[PDB]
Amino acid sequence: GRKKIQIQRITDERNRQVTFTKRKFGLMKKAYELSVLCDCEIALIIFNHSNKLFQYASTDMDKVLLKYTEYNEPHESRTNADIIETLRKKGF
Amino acid sequence: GRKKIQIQRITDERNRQVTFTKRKFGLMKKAYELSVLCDCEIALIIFNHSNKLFQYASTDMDKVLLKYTEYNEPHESRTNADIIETLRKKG
Amino acid sequence: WGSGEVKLRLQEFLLS
DNA sequence: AACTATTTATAAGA
DNA sequence: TCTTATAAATAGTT
Repeated sequence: GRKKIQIQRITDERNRQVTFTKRKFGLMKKAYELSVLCDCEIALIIFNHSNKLFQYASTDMDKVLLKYTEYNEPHESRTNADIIETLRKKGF
Repeated sequence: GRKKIQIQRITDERNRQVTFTKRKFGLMKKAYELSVLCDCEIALIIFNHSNKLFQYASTDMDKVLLKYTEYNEPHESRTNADIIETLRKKG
Repeated sequence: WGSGEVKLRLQEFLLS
């Protein structure tokens, strides 16, 4: 971007909405690429700060949610804290 | 990257797994940033080619799924085909 | 995912 | 596992 | 909305 920003809450209502819209699309674009390159089925659910709902699924949201509910094994499961942990460990 | 690639299925099992791991993390990192910058709650569910499950949620997957079920109003809903269409338009 | 009451709530929403 | 040159994403401007 | 200067992610090689 024209200037580097720190990862922290945006206070200006207007900047927040603008950044939300652009980054949401950027997230969905990256999901699209992953699903095609690597043959994945992906669903994304986003609630904004007012709790409005936006959703993406590579093909069909219902099917992925149904598969999620059926899944029995333990699996990789991450939160913000896992991501932050990974970044403290990475050098790049 | 060193080269532009076409967005099409990677057949080399090894290249696929390397790409999968790096891009999955890239997706979760961008989710993390969006959730903090714009004060929102995000969940991501991924089934790989072997049907193994990977999941991310900014705070709590249960709560997002519970909230999802309670939503009834119409909302933005996109698929790969919408994204492809958008990219046609962007040029 | 495996078991639960959330699993139940999600399944029903999807099925109705 | 690493590095790095390049492609891609995006912050601030129009 | 676009655009473009810059920052961030990633392909290909090691």
